[PDB]
Amino acid sequence: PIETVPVKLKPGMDGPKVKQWPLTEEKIKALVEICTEMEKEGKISKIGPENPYNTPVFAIKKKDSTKWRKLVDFRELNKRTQDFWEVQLGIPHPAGLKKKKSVTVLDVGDAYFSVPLDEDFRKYTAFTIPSINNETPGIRYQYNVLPQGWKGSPAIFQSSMTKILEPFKKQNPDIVIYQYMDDLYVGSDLEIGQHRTKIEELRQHLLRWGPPFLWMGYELHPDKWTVQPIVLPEKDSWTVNDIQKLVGKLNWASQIYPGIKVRQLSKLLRGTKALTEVIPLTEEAELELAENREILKEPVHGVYYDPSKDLIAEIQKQGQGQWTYQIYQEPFKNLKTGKYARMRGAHTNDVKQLTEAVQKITTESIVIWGKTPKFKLPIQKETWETWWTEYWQATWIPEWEFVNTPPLVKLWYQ
Amino acid sequence: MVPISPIETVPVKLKPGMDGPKVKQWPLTEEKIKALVEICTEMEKEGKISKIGPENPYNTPVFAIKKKDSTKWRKLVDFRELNKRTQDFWEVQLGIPHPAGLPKNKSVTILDVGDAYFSVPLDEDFRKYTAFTIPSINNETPGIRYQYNVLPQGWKGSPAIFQSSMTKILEPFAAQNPDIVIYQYMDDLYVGSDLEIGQHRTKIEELRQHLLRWGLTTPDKKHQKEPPFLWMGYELHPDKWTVQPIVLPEKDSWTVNDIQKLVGKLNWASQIYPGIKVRQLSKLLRGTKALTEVIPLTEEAELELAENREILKEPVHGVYYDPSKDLIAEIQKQGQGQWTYQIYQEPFKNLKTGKYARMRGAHTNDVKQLTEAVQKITTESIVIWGKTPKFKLPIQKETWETWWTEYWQATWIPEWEFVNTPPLVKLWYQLEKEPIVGAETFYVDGAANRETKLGKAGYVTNKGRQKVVPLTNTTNQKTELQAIYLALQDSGLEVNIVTDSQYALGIIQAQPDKSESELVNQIIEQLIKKEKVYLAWVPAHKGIGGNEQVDKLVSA
Ligand SMILES: Cc1cc(/C=C/C#N)cc(C)c1Oc1nc(NC2CCN(Cc3ccc(S(C)(=O)=O)cc3)CC2)nc2ncccc12
Ligand SMILES: [Mg+2]
Repeated sequence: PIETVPVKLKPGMDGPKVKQWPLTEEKIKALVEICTEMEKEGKISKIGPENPYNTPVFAIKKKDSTKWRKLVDFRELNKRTQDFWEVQLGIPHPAGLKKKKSVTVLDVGDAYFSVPLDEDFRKYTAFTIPSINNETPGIRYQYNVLPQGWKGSPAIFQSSMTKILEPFKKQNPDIVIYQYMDDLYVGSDLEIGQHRTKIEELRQHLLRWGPPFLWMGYELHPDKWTVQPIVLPEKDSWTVNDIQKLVGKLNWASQIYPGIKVRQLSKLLRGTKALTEVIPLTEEAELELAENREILKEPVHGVYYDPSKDLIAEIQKQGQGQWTYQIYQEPFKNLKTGKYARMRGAHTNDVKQLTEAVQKITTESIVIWGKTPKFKLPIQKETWETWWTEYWQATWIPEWEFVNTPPLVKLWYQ
Repeated sequence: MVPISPIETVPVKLKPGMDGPKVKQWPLTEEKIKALVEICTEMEKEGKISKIGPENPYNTPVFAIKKKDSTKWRKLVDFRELNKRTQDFWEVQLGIPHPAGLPKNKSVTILDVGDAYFSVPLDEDFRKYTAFTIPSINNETPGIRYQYNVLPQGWKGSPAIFQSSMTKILEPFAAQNPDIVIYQYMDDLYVGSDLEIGQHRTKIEELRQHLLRWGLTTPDKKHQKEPPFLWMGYELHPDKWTVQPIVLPEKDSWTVNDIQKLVGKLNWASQIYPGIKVRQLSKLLRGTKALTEVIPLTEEAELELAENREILKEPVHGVYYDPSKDLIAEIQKQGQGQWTYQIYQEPFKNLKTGKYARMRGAHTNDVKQLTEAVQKITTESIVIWGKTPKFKLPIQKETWETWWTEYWQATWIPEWEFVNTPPLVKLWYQLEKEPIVGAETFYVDGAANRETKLGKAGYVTNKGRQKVVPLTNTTNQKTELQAIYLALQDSGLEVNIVTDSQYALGIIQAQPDKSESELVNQIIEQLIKKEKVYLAWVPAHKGIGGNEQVDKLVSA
């Protein structure tokens, strides 16, 4: 790694000037020790006041780990950085990664610190270790190598990455290998006993061809990812309220499915009746319920992924640690639906549960489509902005907006 | 000649595509010219400026100002044009420390660092752009042309580059003297410590010795500040701190400028004076722009101002931070969306106080506001102290548990415990999850003509009860809320209500206890009186019994 690839920003765009948010003393102390070591290793250098850019930074702890890790919010720099075209202009996402029965996620971000960064672009990676109570100026650094979390780091190390994996690819041709940012997604159809041992064969490859967090390995099983089709109740006695909610759910599904009819079920509601009164099903109503039930078995038609459009993810809080979600690009055309429950570590903390939910949905979006979705979060902005960094454990950060009006379709994804 | 190490220069560039300034020198009188010549001759001896030839094409105008305190002229080089063309810098003084976050430092010494204030070298490639011309006597001679060699007082990058350079100079001393506190303020260095008075001046002489490595003679500032320090609007005593005296004027003609300075003083005083409110006072400047317009004082504003004068009658003081003790924050509700809080470590002795006003919305509840206040205090505490405080909140543990487990949004407040300080935050109504057996079932609906603004609203029930009310100057959304209000008004203690209004559902499912809409407030008052209320939603115009009957009754 001698020469540096010339990179720049988008035409008519300046560097990132993002405010560093406050940090607790424990996280500041951790960032100081981490950056002191990175400075000795030449990875970062101090900068002067002639550098007006800034990118936020904070400290996290990955899943099942004790030592801190520096995480840099390169979201603004990434969207202002030029689009990268190598000798190949682009790789289509491997559709087989989501089809394998086991996918292990390996952090390979440590391999980036061996490739220098273009000296003209280093000023744009400026970040500040904040001080407490403005008592001292912030310790200002910039990067000298490829930084973790920058979109250009895998788009530059990709030439070197193809050669490190070339020996392992030839030995196992039925293994799908995909890279997103600092992570490496390795999928196969072999058993976990043969998978875990084979995964460690790649760990020593980075040790020989070139890490602290290389030991950890997050295991996924995309073959056992659940889908949430629309289901209708099966009862023997229906109250007025049961039928009202049923017709409501069917009317909502009629936007997604063609041919949903509620006429015969609406006939059962004969004027003003008590909500708790049992209404017997007629033959015309039972056949209408049966026809709608067969319609809901088939998937939605005209549902396609568009690489040019954004992926949108909405989340609903269902109570008792249960969260539902849908991924789409056009309304009422879900590409993926799911439900989460029994969130680890948070049974009295709503925000930690939502934070883990966002990370899991993002991971699924990377495995399936190779990019992250824009989240619509059921939480007030001030509460989420105060606490999400306390529970974050991924090396990437998606975008998000805030929903301030209660959705009515919540009771229908339940 | 004792060798002194040089101060590293900061590389400076103009903005991309722009050139240096080329402003014409204004005509100056014969006495101003002679003054500037003598001034610039002194500065040239000190190496601060240097004469230049005619090839330099840049120029900024220079002026001569005279003061009344001392009968002397002063040089002023207008760098407004150069600053517009100078790059942006990383300003390292955006914020100031809050006194409540400072630890007690027994001994403090003030040092004069003005010897370095006008001695930081400027980037050699940038001095071209700082050129200025002294006009000559009677314009019969080419004017004297100078350019700066050091940071010019007034240039865009002078504050940032100076503070950066001083910080780099001081860095090794502070690192090897952790028991020493240093704060930069213009041309004065404040060096404090918790050491005995003997060992303190020992390290001060060591700081003088370290600063001499760069040729910076730093004597003790003459006429050292008598306590308290008057700094950035505070009074810094060795053991206490407060804001500078806040006095409220007693006027009869109150203009909007008087209130802008009144709320400003009240906001500034609210960081130590507990219980300050500024709602009804700042409520009077909703859309005013004319700073000279007079506005009458409402009876709520006069009553609010009277409460503040009593609070500001006696001065109160705050204490300094002790890292060895816990950080505790306590909140109280004040009404009309106003909250006040105190942060302390020992009881009755506050580090600081504060307040929180509710965000401008249409519907709200106390639990949401208290939660917003908690996040504000949490963020402020991490700024000031670097940690989250323990919260004392006027809300029952059971009330909070019931709220967050049933609220549709994710929500969370950090470690907190209940403090029985009325008025307590309460849940004023809770809707049912399933329909109520034995309770009358009201099917409600409303409708209005968009052109004539005439509408109808009412209900039909399973017991035959009916009502339809004619309405004037109304909307579709308004008649939908009115229909629900009528159902609550004419029902017993328990009631099932069936509506098709997605709009009304969204309002009620937000669980407000107060609203800007008078109709919504009437609904809330009705909800509080009930024992059980189940609210059901159905799609409209779908042949649903009861819903379709009342739909035909309200559509005229
Ligand atoms: C040193 C300093 C001065 C000023 C303003 C001066 C003016 N104008 C402002 C700040 C922020 C500042 O910086 C820091 N200050 C402190 N502590 C404070 C707490 C007590 N105050 C009041 C006081 C005590 C004694 C006397 S005396 C004459 O000797 O009786 C007089 C006044 C001074 C030191 N700790 C710090 N820690 C870490 C980093 C910086 C610290
Ligand atoms: Mg209607």
